[PDB]
Amino acid sequence: REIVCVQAGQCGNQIGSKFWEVISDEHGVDPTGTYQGDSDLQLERINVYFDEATGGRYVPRSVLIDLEPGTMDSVRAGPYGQIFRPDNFIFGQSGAGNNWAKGHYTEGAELIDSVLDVCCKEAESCDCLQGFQICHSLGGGTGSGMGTLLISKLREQYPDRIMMTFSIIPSPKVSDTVVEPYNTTLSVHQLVENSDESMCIDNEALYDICFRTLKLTTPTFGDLNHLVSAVVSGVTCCLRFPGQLNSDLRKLAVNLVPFPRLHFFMMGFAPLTSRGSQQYRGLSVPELTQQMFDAKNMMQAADPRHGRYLTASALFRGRMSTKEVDEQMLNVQNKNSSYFIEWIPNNIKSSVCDIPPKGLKMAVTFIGNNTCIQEMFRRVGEQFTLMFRRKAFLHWYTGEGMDEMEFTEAESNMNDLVSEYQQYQDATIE
Amino acid sequence: REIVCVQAGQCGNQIGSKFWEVISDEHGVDPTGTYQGDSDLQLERINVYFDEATGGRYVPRSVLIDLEPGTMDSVRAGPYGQIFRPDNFIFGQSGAGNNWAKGHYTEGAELIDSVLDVCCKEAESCDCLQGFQICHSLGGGTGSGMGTLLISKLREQYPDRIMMTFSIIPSPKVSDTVVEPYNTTLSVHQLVENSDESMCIDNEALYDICFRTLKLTTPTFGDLNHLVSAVVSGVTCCLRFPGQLNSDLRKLAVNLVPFPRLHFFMMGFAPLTSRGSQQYRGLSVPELTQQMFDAKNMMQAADPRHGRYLTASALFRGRMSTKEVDEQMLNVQNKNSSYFIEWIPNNIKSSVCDIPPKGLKMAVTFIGNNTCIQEMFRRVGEQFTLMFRRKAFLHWYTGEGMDEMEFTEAESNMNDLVSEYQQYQDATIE
Amino acid sequence: ARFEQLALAERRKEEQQREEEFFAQQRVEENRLANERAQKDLEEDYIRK
Amino acid sequence: REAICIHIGQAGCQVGNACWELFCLEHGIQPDGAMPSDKTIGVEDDAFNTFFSETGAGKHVPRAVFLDLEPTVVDEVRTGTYRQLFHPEQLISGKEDAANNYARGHYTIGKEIVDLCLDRIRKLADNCTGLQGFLVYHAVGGGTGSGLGALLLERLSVDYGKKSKLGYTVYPSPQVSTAVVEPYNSVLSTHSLLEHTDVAAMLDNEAIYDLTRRNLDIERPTYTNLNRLIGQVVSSLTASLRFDGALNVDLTEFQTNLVPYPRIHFVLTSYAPVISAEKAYHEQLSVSEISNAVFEPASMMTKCDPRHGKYMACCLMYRGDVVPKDVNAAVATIKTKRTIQFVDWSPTGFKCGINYQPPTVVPGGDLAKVQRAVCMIANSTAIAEVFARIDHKFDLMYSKRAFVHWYVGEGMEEGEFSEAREDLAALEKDYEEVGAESADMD
Amino acid sequence: MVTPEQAALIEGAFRSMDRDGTGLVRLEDIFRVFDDSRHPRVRDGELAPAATRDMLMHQFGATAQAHGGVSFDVFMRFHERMAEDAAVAKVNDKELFLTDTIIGVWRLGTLLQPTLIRPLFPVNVRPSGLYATQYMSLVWVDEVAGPGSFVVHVVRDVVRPIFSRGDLPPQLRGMFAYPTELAGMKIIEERLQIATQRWLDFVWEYEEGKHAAVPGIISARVDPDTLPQYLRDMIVEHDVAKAIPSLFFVPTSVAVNPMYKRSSEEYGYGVPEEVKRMSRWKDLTYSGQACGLIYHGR
Ligand SMILES: Nc1nc2c(ncn2[C@@H]2O[C@H](COP(=O)(O)OP(=O)(O)OP(=O)(O)O)[C@@H](O)[C@H]2O)c(=O)[nH]1
Ligand SMILES: Nc1nc2c(ncn2[C@@H]2O[C@H](COP(=O)(O)OP(=O)(O)O)[C@@H](O)[C@H]2O)c(=O)[nH]1
Ligand SMILES: Nc1nc2c(ncn2[C@@H]2O[C@H](COP(=O)(O)OP(=O)(O)O)[C@@H](O)[C@H]2O)c(=O)[nH]1
Ligand SMILES: [Mg+2]
Repeated sequence: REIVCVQAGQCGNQIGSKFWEVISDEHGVDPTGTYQGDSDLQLERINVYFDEATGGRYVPRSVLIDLEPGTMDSVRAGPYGQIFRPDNFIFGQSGAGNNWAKGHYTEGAELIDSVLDVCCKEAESCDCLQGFQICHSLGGGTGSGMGTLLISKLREQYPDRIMMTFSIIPSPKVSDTVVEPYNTTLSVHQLVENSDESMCIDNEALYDICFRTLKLTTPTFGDLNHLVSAVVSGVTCCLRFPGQLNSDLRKLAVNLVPFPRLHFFMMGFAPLTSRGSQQYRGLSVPELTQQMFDAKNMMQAADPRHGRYLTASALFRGRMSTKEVDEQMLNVQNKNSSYFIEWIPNNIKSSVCDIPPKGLKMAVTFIGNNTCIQEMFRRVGEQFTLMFRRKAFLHWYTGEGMDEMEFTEAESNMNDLVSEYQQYQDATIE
Repeated sequence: REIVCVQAGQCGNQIGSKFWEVISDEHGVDPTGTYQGDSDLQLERINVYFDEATGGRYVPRSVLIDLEPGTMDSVRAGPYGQIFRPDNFIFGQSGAGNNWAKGHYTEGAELIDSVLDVCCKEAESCDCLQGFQICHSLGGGTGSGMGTLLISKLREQYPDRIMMTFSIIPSPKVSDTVVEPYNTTLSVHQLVENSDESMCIDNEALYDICFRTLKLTTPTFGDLNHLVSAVVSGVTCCLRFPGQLNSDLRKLAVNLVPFPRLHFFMMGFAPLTSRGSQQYRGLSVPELTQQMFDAKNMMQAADPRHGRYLTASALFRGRMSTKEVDEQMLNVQNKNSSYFIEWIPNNIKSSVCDIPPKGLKMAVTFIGNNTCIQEMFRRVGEQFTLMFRRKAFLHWYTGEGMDEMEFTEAESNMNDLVSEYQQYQDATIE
Repeated sequence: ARFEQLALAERRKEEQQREEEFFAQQRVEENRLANERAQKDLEEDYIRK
Repeated sequence: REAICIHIGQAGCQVGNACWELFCLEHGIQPDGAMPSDKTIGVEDDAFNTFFSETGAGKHVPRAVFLDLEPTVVDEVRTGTYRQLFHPEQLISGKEDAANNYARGHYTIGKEIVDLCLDRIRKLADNCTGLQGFLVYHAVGGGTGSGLGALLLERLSVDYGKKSKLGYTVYPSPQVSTAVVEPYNSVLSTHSLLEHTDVAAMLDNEAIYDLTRRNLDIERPTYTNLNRLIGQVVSSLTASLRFDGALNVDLTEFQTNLVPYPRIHFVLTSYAPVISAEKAYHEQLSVSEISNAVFEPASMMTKCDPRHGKYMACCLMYRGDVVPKDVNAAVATIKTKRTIQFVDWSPTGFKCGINYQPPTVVPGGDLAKVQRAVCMIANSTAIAEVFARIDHKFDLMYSKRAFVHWYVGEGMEEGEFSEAREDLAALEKDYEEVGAESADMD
Repeated sequence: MVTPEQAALIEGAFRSMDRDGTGLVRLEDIFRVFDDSRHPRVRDGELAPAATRDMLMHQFGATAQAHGGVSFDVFMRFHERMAEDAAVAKVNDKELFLTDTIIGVWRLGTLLQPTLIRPLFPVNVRPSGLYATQYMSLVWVDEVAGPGSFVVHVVRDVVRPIFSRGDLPPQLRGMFAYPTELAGMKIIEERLQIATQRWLDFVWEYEEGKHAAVPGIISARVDPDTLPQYLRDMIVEHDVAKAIPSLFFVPTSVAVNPMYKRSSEEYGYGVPEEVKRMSRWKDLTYSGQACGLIYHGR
C-alpha cells in the first residue's frame, strides 16, 4: 500500500521539504539515507513511502515540479535535500509569469509529458499502489494551472486509485498578488471535478495559530510549514503503524462524504502548546478533545459556529483506552446537539494507533466536513465578480487564447457549489 | 567458432580500434599480446577472435583497409596499435575524393584483389568459420564504395557463411559532406541484396544519448565509438562464454527476419547511468527492461511509437532468474499490445549469459526489427531526388564512367524497400 | 535431520549477503572513475586558458 | 534390472546433471566413481546395477550418453566436478547448432552425427544382460532436440524393435515462450513422437514455476529447481526397480496398465509432498492427505485442468512408510469424491505400488525431508485442450507463411507442414471420440 | 569558529611542517605538503587541481615574500576563512566535514612507513569483499629525489590480496598499495616482462638467522632488473625459499571472485559430507543394530 507524493510550485516545494524532514525523522532515516533506527516497528513499513536503493539506502517516492529553478535549487541546498533522486526534479527554463493561462496552456502542455512519464515510471514500480497525495497552492501560477492539469491527467490514467489534495488558497486580508481571484476560481472549478477529497488551509489561520497559541514573537514560513507537515504526516499515520482500530484514507473518504460533490474538509491538530505553558497541563483524552474542537485551533477562516457538521473524523495516536474515546464522542454529540445534522445518527468515526509522534505521549488529528466552508468560496467569488465586470486584467488571459465563456462557466460552477452547501445547511426543516 | 573482422575507411578503423581495446581488456590481453587474465574462463574461448602465435602471443583477426594512410598511421601510433599484424594493413596511394565512383571503379578494382587475397589467407586458417563482421559508414567515399564491393565479393566466395554489418548513415542535420545522398543511396542498394543482417546508427542519436542520458559536457568521437563497441561486443557475448540459455548470430537471424528483405535492425544498450545518479538505483531486471525500451536509449532517430515491432531480441548477461525475464517480456507485450504485430503470438526472444561486462553487475543488449526504419530511407530518398532532377554534381560521377541509368535503378530499389516496410507498418485487423 | 537442513540454509544466506556487499562496493568504484574523468577534462581546459 | 539414459540437447543435458547428482547421492558413489564401505561382509548389494556398471578395478561408471550439437554445455560438463565419473567418449559434441531449425537437425546435420550415436548405444547394449528400456529427456521447442530426437528415435525403433522407449518431454508453455518458432518445431516433433514412443510424459515450465511459487517459498526460481524436481520424479518412478517393497511394479506394468489404445500414450505427472522445511514441522503427512494432494489441480506439472476431462486410468506410486490398508482406504475415499469422474468403461481405475525406501534429501535441495511420498501419473482426456492451443498458434503463423522460407530452403517440402497438422488434428479427434460415453450411443 | 580539537590538529600540522626551531615556514613546504586530491570540489569533480595552487599563492604570497615565511597566526586565520566558507556548504553535517577536510588536505595522521601512502582501511583488518579480488601494485620510494617529495615508482597489478598487510614488519608495509591509494602523489611507471602465469614468494628477515615469508603473492612477471638491489633480494623462487632452514609462513586465504562463477556449479554442493554419512548409515544397517530408518537394498 504505497503513497506517491507530488510537490508543485514554490509553496509545494517548501511544504514538501519540511514534510519529508518530519517523516524521515519519525522513521529514523539519516540525511545520508542510511537506516539508523532502533526498533523493527520502524523498519517494517518503510516501503510505504521509500523505495530501496542498493546497499542500505532509501529514496523518497516524490516528484518535484516547478517552472523556475530558484526554489528547486533552494530545496536541493537544504539539510535533507540530498536524499532526493536527481531525476525526480522537473523544471523548465522560463517562469509561469504568475499567470494561470500560461501555466495551463503554454508551459503546461510543454512540460507535462516528462512529468507524466516520471509519475508512470514511479507508479508502476509499486507492487500494489494506494492513492496519490497532492500538495499545491491555488493562488500561484504554475501551482494552480499545471497542478490541476496534472491532476486531470492522473484522473484519466488511474481512475480507480485515490486522489488526495492539500491546497493553500488566498486571503482577503493578506494577499501577495492582485490577480488572485482568477487563478483561485478556475482552480476550484478544476478541483471540484477532479479531486476525491480536498483539505483547505488559510495562511491567516496559520498566523493566528502561531501568534495566539505558540506565542511566537516573529514567526516565519518554517513554522507554518511545520504545522502543515504535522497534519499531513498525521492523516496517513494509521496506514503505516499497528493499532487497536485501524483506519485508511479510503475509509475516511467513505465515512466523511455523503454525496460526491461535498468533499471539501477543514483540519486541526490538538497538542499545540507553548514552551512556557507546557509545564502547566498534562495530556489526557478530555484535554485533547477540548483543544481539538476549539475553533481557535482550526486552519480555515470560516468558523464552525456559523455552520453545521455533516460528518467528522478523529484519528488518535497513542496507547489509550477505547472507553474514553467512545464516551467523549458521545458526550460531545449529546451536549451540543444543535450543531450536528440530525438525519445522521452518529457523525464521528474514531481510530486508534499505538505509536505517537516522537516526544508526545498522545495526539489527535481532526477532519471536519462543515458547510461554513461555503463562506470562503463566496468571498472569493465576490472579489472575482467585482474585478470581472470591468475587464480589469483580462487581455493577458485572452491573449494566451482563452475564450471569455470559460470565465462564466467557472463562475457558474463555483456558485452552484456554494448553493449546494447552503442547501444542505438549511437550518431547521419545517 | 571464429569470426573475422574487416574495418574499412576512417570511421571503420576508428571504431575498430576501440572495439579491439574493449575486447582485449575483457579477455585480459596486454597490448604486447600477452595473456594477463585472472580466470581460466577468459582463456578457454580466446580462439573465437584471436589466432595463436608461437608460445603465448595473440593476434586479432582483422583486416584494416583505407585509401590514405593517415588513419592507419594514427591507429599504429595508438596504445594498442602494435597488436595488429603488419601484413593486414592495406592502403593505396591516392584518396577516394569523397566520391563513390572513385572508390568503386578506379581505386577499388586496383586494390580489391589484395584484400580478397588477405581475407582468404585469414579465412582458410580457421578450422571452422562463423560469420564475418564489417564496420563502415555509408556517407563516406572509400567506406561505401569499396566496403560494398568487398561485401559483394565475399558473398560470392562464402555464400554459406554469415554476413553481418554495422553501418553509420548520415543524419539529415549534421551534414559533414555535400554529396551524402548519392553515397547513401548506392550503398543501400548494394546492402539489400548482399547483406544478411544490417544494423543502422545515426550519429545524431548518439549525441542525443550522450547529452540526455549521460549529460556529458564535452563529448568526443571516443564516446560514440565506445557506445558502438559496447553493442558490437555484446551481440557476440553468448558466442564466447557459458550461459543458461545459449544463443548465436544464426539463431538471432532465424528468429528476427520473417522475410528475407526485412533484415535491417535497431540497436540499444540499457545500463547507461548518469555520472551523478548511480548511488540512487540498483541494477535489476525491471530497471533494465524499462530502460531498454525507452526511446531515449535507442540509436536511431526514428521512434518506435510511430511504428510497430515485428520481432525483438534481448541478450542478458549475468546470474539472474529466467522467471523474471519471461514474465517481464510477457507483461510488456500484453500491456502495450497495439504496438506488436498481431499475427505472431510472441514477438520477443530472450537469452541469458552468465558473464557480465567488467564493472557492471548486469547488462542487456537489444535488437529490434521495426518499420520506423522506413523514415530514415524516405528522408535520404527525398534529399537524393531534389538534387538529381537538376544534375547538381553529377559530372564528377559521369566523368568517372557511371551511366545515369544507375541512379534511377538505385532510387527505384530504395523506394520499393520503403514500400515493403510501409505495407507491414500500416496493416490493421480487417 | 531437518535441523541440519535449516543450518545449511542459514550458511547460504550469509554467503549471498557477502556477494551483495561486493556489488555495492563495485558501484561506488565506478562512480569514482567517472569523477576522475571529469577532473582530467577540467585540468586540460585550465591549462589552455 | 538395468536401464540406459540418453540425454539430447540443452534441456536434456542440464536435466541429466540433476538426475545423476541425485542417483549418485542416493546410492552413495563418490564423485570420482568410488564407493566407500568399511564392513568386509554384506557387500552383496546389486542395486546400483540399474544405473551403473563396475570395472574390474571397482570403479563405477553410469549408463548414459550426452548428446548435443553445440560444444559449450558438454565442455562445461567435461570441466566441472563430475569430470572423472563419465568416460570421455560418452560426452558427444558436434560443431554447430541447428539454429532453432528442425530442418537442420533432421535433414542436414543429424544424419552425420546419428551413426556415432547408434554406435555408442550399441556399445552400451553390449554391456547388458536384461535391458528393459531407454529413458529419454528432451524439449520439443528447440531445433536439435526436435530434429535429432526424432531421427534418433526412428533409428532406435527400427534397430531395437519392441524394446520400450520412455520419454520425458518439455512442451512449449501456453503463454510463456522463449523463441518465435516454437509452434512449428512442436507440431513437427509431435508428429514423429506419436509413432515412435511407448510412453510420453508431458511437462510445462509454467506449471513448475507456479508450483515452486505457491508451495515452496522461492521468489526467483531458476531451471536448477525445476530440474531437481524432475530428477526426483524420475527417481520415484525407477525406485520400484531398485529397492524392496510390498507391491513391486516393473516398467512394463506401467505401459500395460496406463495405455488403453496404442495411440493414447501421453501421461500427466504430479508429486505430493512438495513442502518447505519450515512447513514440514507444522504438518502430519498421512497417506490420505498426500493421496488427496496428487489429485488437486494445484499439484499438476502441466498446465491443464483434469476437471475438464475424464480419467481413464491412474497409477499411484507410494514410497516410504506406508501400509497397504491405508492405501486402500485412501483410494476408496478418493473414489467417493464427486469432482473425480472415471469413464464408465473403466471400473477398476487404479494401480497401486508400495516401496519402503523414503525419498532422498539432496544437500543443496529445496524440498523438505519427509517420511513418505506419493507420485502419480495418469491418462486423461483433458490433454486434448493442450494440443488445440498449439494448433491455433501454428495456424495463425502458417496462414501467412511467416517463416517457411528457412525450412523450405534447408530442404523440406512445404507439404510436410500440412501432413503433420492433419495428423495431429486426427489425434485431437481420437481424444474426442474415445471420451464419449457408451451409454449415449446405446 | 573552530573547536579545540581542530586547533590541536592545526597546531600539529604547523609544528610537523616547521623545520628548525624558527617559527617560520617556507612557501615551498606549503606547496609540497598540500594535497589537492582531497580538496572537496576536486574530489566531487568540479574544479581543476591546478586551480588550488593559484588560491594558495593568492592567500599566502603577499606575506611570504615580505616576511620570509608564514607565522602561526596567518595559518590559523587561513583556517578560520576555511571554516567560514565551509559553514555555507551543501553537506548535511559541518563539524565532521571541516575536520576530515583538514586531515585530508594537510596529509596528517598515520601513514605507511615507506613511501608514505595513506591506507584505505585499518592495516590489521583482513581485506573486505571487493578488495580481496582487485590486484594490488608494487611501489617503492625514489632516490634521486629524497623521501618526502612524494615521488614513487609503480608497477601495476602484480600482487594478490590474499594476505593481510598487518602481518608485515613496519618497514615493509608500504611496498604494496591499492590503485585507489596512489591518487595525490607523483608516479613513474615501469614495464613488465614476458612470462607465464606463475606465482612467486616474498621473504624477509626479522632477526639474525631467523626468516619469515608469505607464500605466492608476487607475479612472475615482475622484471628483476628494474627493481633496486634490496627489493629483488627479498623476492625468491618458491622451492628455494622452502629449502631455507627455520622459515615461517604468514597465513594466507584465497577468496572466491563473484564475477566469474557459473550456474552449473550449484549442483555439486555439500555432497561429500552427505555421501560419507550415507555410507556410514548403509554399513551400520548391514551390520545390524538399526531400529529406525534402515537401508532397503538387496
Ligand atoms: N526445465 C528446463 N527447460 C529448459 C532448460 N533450458 C531450456 N529449456 C526449455 O527448452 C526449450 C528450449 O530448448 P533448448 O534445449 O534450448 O533447445 P536445444 O536443445 O538447445 O536446441 P538448439 O537451440 O538447436 O541447440 C524452451 O522451452 C526452454 O524453456 C532447462 O535448463 N530446464
Ligand atoms: N503557508 C505557506 N504559504 C506560502 C509559502 N510559500 C508561498 N506561500 C504563499 O503562496 C502564494 C504564492 O504562491 P507561489 O507558491 O509562489 O506560486 P508559484 O510561483 O506557482 O510557486 C502567496 O500567497 C504566498 O504567501 C509557504 O511556504 N507556506
Ligand atoms: N560516430 C563516428 N562517426 C564518424 C567518425 N569519424 C567520422 N565519422 C563520420 O563519418 C562521416 C565521414 O565519413 P568518413 O569515415 O570520413 O568516410 P571515408 O573518408 O570514406 O573514410 C561524417 O559524417 C563523420 O561525422 C567516428 O570516429 N565516429
Ligand atoms: Mg540450443
